[PDB]
Amino acid sequence: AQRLKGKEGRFRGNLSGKRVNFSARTVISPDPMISINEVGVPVEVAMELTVPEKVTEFNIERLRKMVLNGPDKYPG
Amino acid sequence: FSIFDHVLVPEHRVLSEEEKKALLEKYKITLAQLPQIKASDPAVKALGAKPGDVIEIKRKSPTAGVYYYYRVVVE
Amino acid sequence: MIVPVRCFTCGKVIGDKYYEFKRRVEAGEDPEKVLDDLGLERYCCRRMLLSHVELIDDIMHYRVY
Amino acid sequence: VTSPLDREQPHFEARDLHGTHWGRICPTETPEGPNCGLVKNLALMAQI
Amino acid sequence: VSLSTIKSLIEKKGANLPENVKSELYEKLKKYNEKYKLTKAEIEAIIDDVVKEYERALVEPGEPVGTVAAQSIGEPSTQMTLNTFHYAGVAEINVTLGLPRIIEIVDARKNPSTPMMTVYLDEEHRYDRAKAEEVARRIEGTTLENLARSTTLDLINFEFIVEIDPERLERSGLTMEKVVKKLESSFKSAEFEVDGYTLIVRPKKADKISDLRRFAEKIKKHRLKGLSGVGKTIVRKEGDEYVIYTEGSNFKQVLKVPGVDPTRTRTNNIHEIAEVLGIEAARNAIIDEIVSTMQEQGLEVDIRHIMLVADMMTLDGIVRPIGRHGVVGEKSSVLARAAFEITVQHLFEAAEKGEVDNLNGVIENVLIGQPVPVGTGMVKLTMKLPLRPQ
Amino acid sequence: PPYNADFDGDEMNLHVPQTEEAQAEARILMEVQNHIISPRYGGPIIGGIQDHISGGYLLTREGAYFTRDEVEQMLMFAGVDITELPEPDKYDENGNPLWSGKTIFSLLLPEDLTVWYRNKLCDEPERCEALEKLIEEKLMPDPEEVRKLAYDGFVYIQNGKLLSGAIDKKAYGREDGIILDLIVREYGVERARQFLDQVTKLTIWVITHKGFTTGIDDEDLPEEARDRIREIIREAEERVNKLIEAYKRGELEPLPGKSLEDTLESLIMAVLAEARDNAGAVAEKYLGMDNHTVIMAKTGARGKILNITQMAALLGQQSIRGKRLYRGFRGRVLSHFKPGDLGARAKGFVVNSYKSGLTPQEYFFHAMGGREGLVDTAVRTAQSGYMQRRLINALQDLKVEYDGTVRSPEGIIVQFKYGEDGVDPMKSWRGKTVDVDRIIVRTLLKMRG
Amino acid sequence: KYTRFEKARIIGARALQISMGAPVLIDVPPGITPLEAAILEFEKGVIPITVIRP
Amino acid sequence: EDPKDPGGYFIINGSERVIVSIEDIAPNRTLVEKDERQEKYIAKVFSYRHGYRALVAVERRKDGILYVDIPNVPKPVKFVYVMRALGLERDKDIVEA
Amino acid sequence: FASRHGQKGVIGLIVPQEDMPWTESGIVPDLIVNPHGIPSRMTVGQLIEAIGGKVASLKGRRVDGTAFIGEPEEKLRKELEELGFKHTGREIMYDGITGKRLEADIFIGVIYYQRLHHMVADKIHARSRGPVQVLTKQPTEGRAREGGLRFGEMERDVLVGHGAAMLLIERLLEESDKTEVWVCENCGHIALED
Amino acid sequence: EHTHLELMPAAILGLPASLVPYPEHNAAPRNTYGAGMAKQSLGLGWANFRIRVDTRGHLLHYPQIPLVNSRIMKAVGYEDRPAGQNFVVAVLAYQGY
RNA sequence: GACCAGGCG
Ligand SMILES: [Mg+2]
Ligand SMILES: [Zn+2]
Ligand SMILES: [Zn+2]
Repeated sequence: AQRLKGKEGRFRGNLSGKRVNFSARTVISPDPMISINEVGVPVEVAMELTVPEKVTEFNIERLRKMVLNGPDKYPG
Repeated sequence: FSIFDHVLVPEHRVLSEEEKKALLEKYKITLAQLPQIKASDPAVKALGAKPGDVIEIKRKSPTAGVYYYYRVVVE
Repeated sequence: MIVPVRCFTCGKVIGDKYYEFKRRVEAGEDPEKVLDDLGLERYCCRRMLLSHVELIDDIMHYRVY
Repeated sequence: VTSPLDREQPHFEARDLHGTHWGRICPTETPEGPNCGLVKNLALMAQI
Repeated sequence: VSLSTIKSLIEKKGANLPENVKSELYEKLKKYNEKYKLTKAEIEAIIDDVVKEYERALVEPGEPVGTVAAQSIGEPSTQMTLNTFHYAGVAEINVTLGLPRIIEIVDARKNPSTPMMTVYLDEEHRYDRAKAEEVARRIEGTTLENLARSTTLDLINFEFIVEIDPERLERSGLTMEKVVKKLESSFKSAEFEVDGYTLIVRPKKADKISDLRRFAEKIKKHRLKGLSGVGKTIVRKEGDEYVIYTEGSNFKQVLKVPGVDPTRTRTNNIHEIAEVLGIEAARNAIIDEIVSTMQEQGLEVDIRHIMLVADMMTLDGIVRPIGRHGVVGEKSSVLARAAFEITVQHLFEAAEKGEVDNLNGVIENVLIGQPVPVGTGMVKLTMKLPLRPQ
Repeated sequence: PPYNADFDGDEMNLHVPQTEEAQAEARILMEVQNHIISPRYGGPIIGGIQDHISGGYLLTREGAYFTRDEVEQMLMFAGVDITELPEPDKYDENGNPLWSGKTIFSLLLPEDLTVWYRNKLCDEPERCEALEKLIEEKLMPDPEEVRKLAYDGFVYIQNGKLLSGAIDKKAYGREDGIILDLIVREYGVERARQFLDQVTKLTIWVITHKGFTTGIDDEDLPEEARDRIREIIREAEERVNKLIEAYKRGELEPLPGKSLEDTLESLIMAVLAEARDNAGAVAEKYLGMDNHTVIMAKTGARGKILNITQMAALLGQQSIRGKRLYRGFRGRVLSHFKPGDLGARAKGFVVNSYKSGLTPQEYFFHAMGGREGLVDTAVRTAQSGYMQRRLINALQDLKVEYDGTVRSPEGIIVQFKYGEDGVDPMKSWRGKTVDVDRIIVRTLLKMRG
Repeated sequence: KYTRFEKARIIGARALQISMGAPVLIDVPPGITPLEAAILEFEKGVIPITVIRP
Repeated sequence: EDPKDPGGYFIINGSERVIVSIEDIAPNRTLVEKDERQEKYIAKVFSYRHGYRALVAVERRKDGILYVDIPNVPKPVKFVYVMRALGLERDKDIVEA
Repeated sequence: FASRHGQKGVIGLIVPQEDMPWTESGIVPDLIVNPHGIPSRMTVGQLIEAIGGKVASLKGRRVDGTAFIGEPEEKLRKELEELGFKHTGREIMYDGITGKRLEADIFIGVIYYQRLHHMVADKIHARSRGPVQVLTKQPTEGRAREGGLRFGEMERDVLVGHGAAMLLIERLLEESDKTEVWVCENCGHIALED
Repeated sequence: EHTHLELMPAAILGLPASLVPYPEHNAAPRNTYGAGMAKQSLGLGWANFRIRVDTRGHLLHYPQIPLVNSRIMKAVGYEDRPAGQNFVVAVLAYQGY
């Protein structure tokens, strides 16, 4: 009975909300030199989170260039 | 005095059968979809309507001058 | 811990004139006259000597090898 | 100095300052969250 | 250009507009034409622009409009302020305000903590002070302790003595002897201690040995000279018209008092309004109460968000709360109710009843993981296959 | 503002969508520039804040003038695409050309804009009436006539040229902005974003190099003001002992609401509040517009007049839950007062300013008054969140169908037309279904010119 | 005429289709991510998908 | 050790523990009050003996009869009944006491 | 960074020395604070402390500020006037880039400041894939064990209010536990695979 | 009429709340924030930090004595273990940052 | 993994 009720039960604790995979957290600082629809991202976080992409005929060159840089240079 | 004189009460009216059929067909609904009103309500008591009929309400509102709301009488 | 070598704001070297100031102010002299004699004009440098604590001498008793 | 009351409830009467606190409880040092008022610190002249 | 031309042009080019817009346009066009001369082309272009602006301002189908209204109501409440002056002036009636009032209204409290009424006056007695005062005397219920100057117990003799300020007893409509006259027909046989200023309360139980105050308080709490429930009355002037504020609510009996205007009298109790004037008055009362309470705190919320809540609360013809024993308890989906509160009771009840969940909601589909029907998950699209690069 | 964030230790989360459908949904539905208008009240939520208003006032005030290098540098810094400077407005000594602030600001507005209103800086209303009359009589006045009758209290833009007025919170501030509201509803989101970026950067440059600061001498009143404040406080305190003694000797008709004591308390509180307001009036009067704090407060950038009158005059009466301080010893709040005292200063009144310091009793009273804000902010949020939870769990499933009706999941019709006219509050004109007079005026101006 | 929900759904569907092998109906500068290609196709008005409305 | 260390804490399993002070109520005083849900004039005391805390209350109500509440006794036995349990049965003794 | 008068903040930008303004007496600021933060908080004690600190540094002796017995403000202002500066505490500065003096005198002094232990090097965190809970096969909790952030219920309500259903599907299911189950169509129970 | 004389009104404040110079010129919430925040600053905690074994620790390289201070801090020994430095602060609005 | 205590917005 206790597993199904409360703020840590199976309903309000896991089903309604759950922990996700691709996320980051840090402090914020002002920057008025960027447009309102942009955000600054540290290079440490940008090298950890990844965006899957499918190689096609219009982006094969850039993808092949990126793969050569490996996981330690920034574009990679 | 009739309750329709009060500023908080908009005038009611009972729909005929053909108007009821036309309204029911226009929105493609059955008679269980409309909002309900009790048969012992003072307004329907003044109207003297039996269960099963549909009442048309003319409401004066700030956004729109006149707007029509429909309810079904249930005991 | 120990007296800083250079004033933070302007970089002037003041690290070698703390002991003389302390001795002459403990000898009963006027601190303002002593600071003027030492050559510290801008108060950004006087702030360095006027508000320092020698905390090095009471932490050498603990040795870590 | 801590109070044995429960934190979640409002306790409007208990969290308020008192006239008798003068010289016995610091009037400004207190936590900021729900613990406000229920946790306090002794003054400097206080003697148990 | 004649006004009839403007009326005809409005009635044939913007026939799809709402009535309020259709009247405001005519009023403004007359006002602007009476000081600058206008040609017909400008009128046609203005009507076209108004029609286009109304057309582009409609609601996109599939919009999640309930969540937006709920958030737009909830979020401003976190910045609510409170004053609570508690002024002894009768002009300023002590009434609860702010977030507690919003909680009371939304939760549909059976009886508010500070019931009160606004009583208007008819064409007569409207612009006078003394007539308003005597009408308020008619409304206000008066007990023995109200007019009493002071009292004194006689436990040694097992009796009670009451002394009354004449300025209230003589102006209270009823007089000293009329109290005993009514008590001869009501309650039990009194002691008939009629001595004007001095009244002696010695009920039959208050014999020489015991049982004093068994009925003395009951005699002192006798209901006379006014309606029940009302315990206070206040006279005010708002502009050119006098109005009356009271404590407590007796709407049904209050509507019967002579000289009271019934077309504008109202109360702050929702259930009483629903029982007296029907559900359609309760909806408007809820809307007005919420709007006034939110406005008095300085915040600004659009009406269309309050209208949806008011309509949803009164869907079954009776006002019901928003919560565990209200609207949320009427949802057909078992999981939607179970995830909210008292999960085990709902689950066992559904297991007993053999209930069926159709997964037509939003929360249940989120729990399963299949797409929700709210927004983008509503549209459906088709493709013609034999396509080639042009 | 929409995030309600402040740079004092705050943290934020970042999420990255992975599938192309999610990326498309985020790109089309969740863009920042698509949420300039708030759905709660149909007004701008994203706009200028703090320095973005003070810099604008410094730029567009009366008498502001700039040299060539400053104008070129600010225009390049803002990002405006310009390749030729306009005609100079006035010549300094040695024939140095000078440009006014309004001319520089006009380069950001679209070419066909036209609007007029009154801002917060209106002090004398007898001078805006002439401008309104001139506009009313002739719908397109001669620019020279308008420039001759300019005033900071009346904003007026004609064909993209700022002819009168000064920037304020009503220009492009949150929940009050007018120019931004017009731009977002007549040119598109992209133009609004470009205008916002350019105006913010230009105002930041203006405030950075002209200099803006506040000091301790900003609350220095002359001697006569202090004397008047002292006399006001003296008479206010004197006319309370008479009420106290009157209550002490009967001779006082109680208000019908409660007993005599409550009426006495209400009268005392009313007298004290009126005293504080009267004392603040002279402090407002004797501080000119030249002071930077007054500039920063009267333009809505930060603070309000209450802070000024608390810093430069008496703090005033403190209270808890709407009533005077009564907790403490039997008959007295503190041990330093005689028992059974109802005087003004013996129950919470503070006759000192933050600048002049507080006596220990006033300090204790101030702390007692200040605890209430902390406890209220600690307590209110729980029930506020509970109510929001109930509301969001009750009204979640209501959609809008293709017929315009709102239907519950089972199929019951709740409303036969959303709202009562089918108008989205986010797309409404400040609640109104449509703003008729604005359309009429803009069409007449477009054709009659 | 499209409601923004329909526009987002169409763009997402086309972007998903392109990244799986479907040929592009317009020329695109190299290095462009498939979502940008779908956006360009949509604003050029050559998208073949249509929506059925009750 | 640092000479500035004031002391006054324990060392448990290599960790430093400190005991805070609890702000309890008076240990044997009698406190009176009044609630609005009734006309009860409740006076409650806490009694301490060998670490055992007992709560005892005596109050009146609308009946006018004094009642007593005792731990492990659910029913509020009347005042004269509990007085006569301790002796002094004669009616003069109660009033004299 | 935070003073002792209740003013707190974080470092926004680090500036080279030659870009900072300098007073005409030869002083370069060590810190810059926005004037918009003073009037709302009404911390006059910070200005008092700045004036007192500058006076103390000039005079070569510390200043007593013990509550209700400390040195009064007017005495400090008069002493500052005697020492050669201006009683208002203002000075004249030159712009560090253009090279010409600003139009307004600038308040400047010496203020005690403290560095809190909430450093950014202990708050940065990012996760792509990692260990999961045994019972529910969801990402772990905590920075110390490579956990993931929590997508609470009001975040789901916000996503619903925007109307992005596919975003909800991706965030709540695809990036969390997901599995395939064999279901018996005739009776409704979960089938078994050998 | 008086029966007692106060010793020192400045001593009614607690230990951390006494660090704020001129505490009677500020708003109460700001004084509360400062008093609470004074318990988190970095500085030379204890002289034997090298030998001492702790899970976490901090150390400031060049601590300094405040120029404006209360006389209580000298008596209570705060000057021998300070935390914080003196900055040259200019109140000026910079370019947005 | 669950509890306890203390902090941050
Ligand atoms: Mg913050
Ligand atoms: Zn230096
Ligand atoms: Zn099976």
